[PDB]
Amino acid sequence: DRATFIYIEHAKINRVDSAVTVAEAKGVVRIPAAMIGVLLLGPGTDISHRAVELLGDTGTALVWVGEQGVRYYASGRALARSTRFLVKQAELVTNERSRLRVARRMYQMRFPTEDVSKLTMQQLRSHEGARVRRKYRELSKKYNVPWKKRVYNPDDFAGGDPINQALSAAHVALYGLVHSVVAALGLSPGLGFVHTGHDRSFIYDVADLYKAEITVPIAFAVAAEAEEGQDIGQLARLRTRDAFVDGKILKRMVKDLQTLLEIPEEGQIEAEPLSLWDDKEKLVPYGVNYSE
Amino acid sequence: AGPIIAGKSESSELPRVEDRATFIYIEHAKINRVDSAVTVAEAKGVVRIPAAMIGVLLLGPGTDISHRAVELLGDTGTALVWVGEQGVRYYASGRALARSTRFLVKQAELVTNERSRLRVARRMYQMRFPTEDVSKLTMQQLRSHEGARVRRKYRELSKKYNVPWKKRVYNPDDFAGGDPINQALSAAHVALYGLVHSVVAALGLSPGLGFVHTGHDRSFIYDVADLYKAEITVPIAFAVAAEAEEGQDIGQLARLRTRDAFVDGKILKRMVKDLQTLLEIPEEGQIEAEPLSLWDDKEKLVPYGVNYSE
Amino acid sequence: DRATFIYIEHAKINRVDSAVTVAEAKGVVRIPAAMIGVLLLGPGTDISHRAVELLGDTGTALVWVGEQGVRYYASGRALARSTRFLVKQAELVTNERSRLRVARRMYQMRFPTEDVSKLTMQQLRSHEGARVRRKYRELSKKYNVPWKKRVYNPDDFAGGDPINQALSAAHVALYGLVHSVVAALGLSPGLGFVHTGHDRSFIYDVADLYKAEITVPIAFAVAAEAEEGQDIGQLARLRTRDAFVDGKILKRMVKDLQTLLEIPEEGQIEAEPLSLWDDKEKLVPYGVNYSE
Amino acid sequence: MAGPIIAGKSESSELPRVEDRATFIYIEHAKINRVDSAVTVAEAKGVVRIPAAMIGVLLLGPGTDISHRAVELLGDTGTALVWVGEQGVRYYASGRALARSTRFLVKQAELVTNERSRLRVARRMYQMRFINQALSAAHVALYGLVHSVVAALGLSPGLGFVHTGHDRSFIYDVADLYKAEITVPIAFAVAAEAEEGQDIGQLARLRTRDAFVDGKILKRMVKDLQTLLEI
Amino acid sequence: MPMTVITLKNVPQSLRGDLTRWMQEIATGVYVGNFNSRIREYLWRRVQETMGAGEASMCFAARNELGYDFLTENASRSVIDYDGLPLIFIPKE
Amino acid sequence: MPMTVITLKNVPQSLRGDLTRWMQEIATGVYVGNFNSRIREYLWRRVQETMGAGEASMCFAARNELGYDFLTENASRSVIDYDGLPLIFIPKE
Amino acid sequence: IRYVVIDIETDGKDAKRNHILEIGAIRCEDGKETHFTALISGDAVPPSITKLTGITATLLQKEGQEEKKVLTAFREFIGDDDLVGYHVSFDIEFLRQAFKKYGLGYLKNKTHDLLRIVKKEQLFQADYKLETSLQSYGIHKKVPHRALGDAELVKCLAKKLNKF
DNA sequence: GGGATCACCCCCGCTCGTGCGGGAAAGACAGTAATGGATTCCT
DNA sequence: AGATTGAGACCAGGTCTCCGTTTCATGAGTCTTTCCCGCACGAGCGGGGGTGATCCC
DNA sequence: AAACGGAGACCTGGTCTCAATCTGCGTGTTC
DNA sequence: AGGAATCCATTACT
Repeated sequence: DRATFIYIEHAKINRVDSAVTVAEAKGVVRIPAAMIGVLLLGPGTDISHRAVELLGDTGTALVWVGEQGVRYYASGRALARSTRFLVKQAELVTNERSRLRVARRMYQMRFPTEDVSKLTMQQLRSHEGARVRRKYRELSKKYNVPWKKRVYNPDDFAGGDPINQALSAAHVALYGLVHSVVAALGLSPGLGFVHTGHDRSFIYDVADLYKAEITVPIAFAVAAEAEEGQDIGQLARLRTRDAFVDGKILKRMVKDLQTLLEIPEEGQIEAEPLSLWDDKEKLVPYGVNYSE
Repeated sequence: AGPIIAGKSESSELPRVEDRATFIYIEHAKINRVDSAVTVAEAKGVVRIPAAMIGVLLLGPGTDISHRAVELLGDTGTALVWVGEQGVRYYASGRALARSTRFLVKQAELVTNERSRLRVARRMYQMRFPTEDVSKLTMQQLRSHEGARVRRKYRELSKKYNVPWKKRVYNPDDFAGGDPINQALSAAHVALYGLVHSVVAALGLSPGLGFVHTGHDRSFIYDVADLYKAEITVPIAFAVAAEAEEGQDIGQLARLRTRDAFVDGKILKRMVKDLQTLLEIPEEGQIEAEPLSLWDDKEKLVPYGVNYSE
Repeated sequence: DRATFIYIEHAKINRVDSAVTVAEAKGVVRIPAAMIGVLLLGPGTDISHRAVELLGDTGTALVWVGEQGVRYYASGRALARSTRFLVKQAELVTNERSRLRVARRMYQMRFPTEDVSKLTMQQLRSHEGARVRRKYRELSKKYNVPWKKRVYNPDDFAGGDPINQALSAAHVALYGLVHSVVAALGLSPGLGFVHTGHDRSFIYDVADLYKAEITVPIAFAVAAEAEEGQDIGQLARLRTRDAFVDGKILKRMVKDLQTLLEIPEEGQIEAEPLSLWDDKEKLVPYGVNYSE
Repeated sequence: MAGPIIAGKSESSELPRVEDRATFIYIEHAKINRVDSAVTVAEAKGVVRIPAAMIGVLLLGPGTDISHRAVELLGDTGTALVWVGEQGVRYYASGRALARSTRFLVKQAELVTNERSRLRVARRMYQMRFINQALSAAHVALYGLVHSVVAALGLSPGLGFVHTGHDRSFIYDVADLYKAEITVPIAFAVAAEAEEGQDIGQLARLRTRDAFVDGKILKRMVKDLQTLLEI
Repeated sequence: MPMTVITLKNVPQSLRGDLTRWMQEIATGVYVGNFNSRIREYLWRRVQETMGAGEASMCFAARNELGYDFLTENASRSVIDYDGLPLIFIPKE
Repeated sequence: MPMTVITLKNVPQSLRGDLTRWMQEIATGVYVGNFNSRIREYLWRRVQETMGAGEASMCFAARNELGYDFLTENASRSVIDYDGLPLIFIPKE
Repeated sequence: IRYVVIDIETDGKDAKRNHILEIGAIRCEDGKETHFTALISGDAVPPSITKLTGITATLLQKEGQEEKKVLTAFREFIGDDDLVGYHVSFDIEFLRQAFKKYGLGYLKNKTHDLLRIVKKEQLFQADYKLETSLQSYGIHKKVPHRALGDAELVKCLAKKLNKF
């Protein structure tokens, strides 16, 4: 049960006879269509109709994403046309017995040192609010960046202190990757467990498990070395791209989702961040030809 | 409001789903976003499509679209549907245009309750045939009876128009057929699919959570597409096939006759209203100045952007 | 009793104190408006609101025409706000017996020799058609003009023998000045006597008093000398323009219409044109002064 | 193949109906000219290209000058010209016509010569019957539009019913039929709702313009004459 | 009243002023107007012949489900239907 | 549904291609479409904050006997109010 | 460089209230002769065109053919190069709108018109005529109003004009 | 009572119908012109 | 690789004065009658939206 | 005198090609 | 007797 989350950039993609061929900048790749389960289409990538017809038959998930999935724009069908995860998700969100169960499960994942499952969620936001405030302060101490209180404005991105702009900019980079995987695997973005009422309610909830681990420290780190005038909005995006280059965060969350949904171990389908050129020796056993 | 940047706009600027056109067809051409304009690179020249007045932008065989081109279409909520031979091959869509999600939450809570599922399944079939009483039977024979009515309707229409029917029922999942009746009906139906594909994304309805049909990621479309396929596209499709002559691109002729039915049928006003009836959404002028909120079983929904530690 | 029909061409008009100021390049004119009854304006002339005001309050007549009346363009209030002529013109058309008498006088004005009292409208229409057919025929060979037929094309007049446009141009030429005079005199062209049911019904019943005398002799004249590759219509128009400059024809319409409307000789108002550069000697006693 | 009639001028068919065109325009201190087959009103700051077709009557006030060819060009549209001055209107102008059927005129002739016919119209006249610069501006706007519609359909301004004996007698009979109805309440409102430093000429004509379009008085012009003439 | 608009360029100045009797001129060779459908062809028929050399096009209220329909003559911006839908075609040189 | 007309002189090319997603281009720098009162005004907010040093004007149906009201910002052809009737003012030399 | 000279004539002007009467065309390229013409049957002819050219129901039934097949053949042989003719833009507008009724497809050709280029060399008055332009370029032959005669007439006009 | 379910207008956009005021198109209205047959003259 | 910004060169076309040239583009010896075409008008109506009753909690 | 039309006059806003730089437009524990 | 000029009869055209 392996899912291939192949990412492609600067490429024109079509088919020759029965396999997807990729005409990128520095060569041509001929990966078989069977392997492609989930495709990550980066910026400046072109798609041919015949390839779509070939990939439409295999149930491949097509998602238009930013550079290394930094930002999500549009999505196609789910992976292998499956919908089991979406159905289980719907059942869990509808009943409070399961609504609490997952809510504690995420909240516990944000408190590895404390088990607060038995305490009512009213103070959980208070307990969580202290944790992020603690995380904000200690991160500020490490990088010596002044921090008083996170203030922002959706209508006023440029104004305010850079750190809030940098922190806000890095967060949006995080939503893109996690929103890509949920659409490819078949999660409904609207059905949010903790957040509710917005089409991204799940996205802010699922990314909440990675607020305190990746996006916040990177934003503090890049803002510390950044000076006045530099467009931290793109600077934060580029470094968050670097943290996504390895794809370890891709594997981490793809296992957490069905873990959050109480999917049995047999149903734990794993996504492997296969790359056309970062896994040269890994694709050639399957019988793929490369052109330069 | 915020600054306006070339290529992006909010939902307030965009007109509602009921004030938009049907669809475009493209054949043997390339799609690109040049000078922040969605464009079609055909054999002879180019054309700029006002995507805001586009429900869905169909894609025939031999068409190409770049990543940046999809982004422009995704901002305005236009679905992308690839319809080649053998019917549609793949689907694509962007963000939900509407910021509320109350339509989506009702769909999830209704589908779990079989009693709610059964009543909606009876409500959905009532619109198909109001002359019948179906408040008793269960799912297993809805497919038989809805299917029987569909098979019988196809047979009578075929005999009337005098077009022979092979008895193969339109199956979007791997459609088969090359005779002139085939692509006449197949191209007609996928036109209905495109408008339905966008509106479920436009109103924020999960495409894979359907009642009558389950087991694939586009189930909900199939359940609600059937609400008008036997009432709109099938009568039109067979009419085209009967009047079809040798050596003519019937796909074009069939595609045109759809829109005349679409406009006269008042489908957008009817179809959007029907989704309300199926979902039984109460009528109320919701401001929803606060779209997102935090779930609170004890106390309704608490807002966001507040540190609850102190 | 005395009416002055002044025609100014190629000049502007204002006042200084109480008299109009012609702004021709040749000099400066200060004709008082007390003696002015009707003021004809040719192409390429200007008239100010401040100059017009005295024209209205002194009961003059402002009439825009072509070159000395070849075509009519617009008119204004008639003489001295006097409707003593249209009112009598009104009661004649409504009464058939009056219409018989007026129509009969129209024919006897064209042909005093023939008896007309026993005739009716159809008789007058038929006899006139017989007469003009004779007049067309006899005069055609007098000018050595091969006249195949009189065919007038209201849409495409260009295609045809040179006489047709020439005759049409000659015909429409007279229609202009007669319309301007009758508008200045104060009779609407709607009330026809023989012709009816048209805007110019009264014109087509009045212009016939001079069609056989002015239009046809000049129409064939230009047609006789007409050469290949020329706008016969323009040449005919030029010749009709020269004929109109003499005011002897103009003195007829003012006299004939007054007789035609059964106006007593005591109430008849004779008129004559007053040229700016040709009637200086006689306008000097009237208070007209000239500056160069 | 082309099948084209001669162009460069306009047949009354190409002109919109007397109802479709607007009510009136007001012009001051301008030199009217005809450039590139277009009527233009020239002010010191700049020029404006009036759409003569979509306007009924084009008023002209003190200190304005009009070229000959402009009057010719306006006559093609048939829009009426009215020279408005201080203390009431001063002098009128008109084209030739816009309708070629003299039925209303012929009927107008019948109703004016017969004395008993005049009494019928005069009695029919009565049924729908029941600061100086401000009231004057309302009158001339009323006078101009009613003159244009009368001249558009070929009706004779000379032949009035009550106001008689002058060349514009009919206009003084049809215009005052609506004077006490629309203009008077509007004129009173201008005096009550007035302020120093505001352009009375601009403001008064602006409100009277709204009253005319709101009250559909232009709609009533054709119909009231048609029913009064039994046409 | 339904709205119609006519554009012009590279046409004799007489036409560029003639339409101003009917239609206002926002900018160089563009016009707007509210005429009855009967008046539309009469203006266009004049434009059909008074045009001379140049380029012109017209938009107007239409019963197509977009709301407008396109008329172009000898224009680099050819109008081509897309299943009963007006679109601008720009052929490449 | 009131008609909308858009013209553009010396405007950045990004807006020229971006606004095609709402209107069709009958002529270069000239755009037209059929929106309501709400949508059209928001499209003004787009052009007003991206034209910069440029020229743009619009017309839309209104409650005037001429049938439309003029809208203009930073354009050579200004608009002058003639007793409520919107007519094109063109400055001269 | 390939062009098609198309000449057609209707029973009027309105899109929905009038119908195509005769269709004939010739491709004017490389000087090879493939002269084609067609006719449409009908039962009602307006008086004006009747007096101008002469068309009767008997003629249409004895010679004219079905609308759909004639239009199909036209679309078949006009799918390669542009459509050119005198005052051809107005005719192509109506003809393409007619393809909408019968669903021929998407006509893709440049709407360029020969008459507009002819008007340029004078730009004197606001009205021009066929026999005015033909005599200006030494085309003495008048209008036969038929498909092939007008086709060769416009062929000679294109050879003489050559503004393209 | 409130929400939920089943029905109340109004009325206004929408559709359609006549229909009216306009086409255009013929068909009337008289004496001559022109053609041909009867009359008369001529071979 | 697909897309945007900019600098660069281009230039057809809008605009100008000057110069020449027109004063305009062309019917109605007869109206009457019966036609045709129209978009005009009202008014019929659907159709829900809003409003108003019962129906369900 | 006005106005058109042409032949000049030179105007510039748009189209196009060319590197160069970019992958993108950013609230959800902000009060 | 026959044609031909004339006249009348007549249709026909303006």
